[PDB]
Amino acid sequence: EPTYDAEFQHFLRGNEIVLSAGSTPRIQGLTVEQAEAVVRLSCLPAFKDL
Repeated sequence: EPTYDAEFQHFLRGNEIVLSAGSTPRIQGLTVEQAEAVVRLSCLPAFKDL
């Protein structure tokens, strides 16, 4: 199995990722909190097209 260290680091300290001013776009069917979560977690290469 790979290290999965990037995935686990994101799982633990995901909210601590500093977003750019209003870097969170609006996604249909997703509250603003969910949109922020999607924006933060899209930094992972696996979730680029999320």
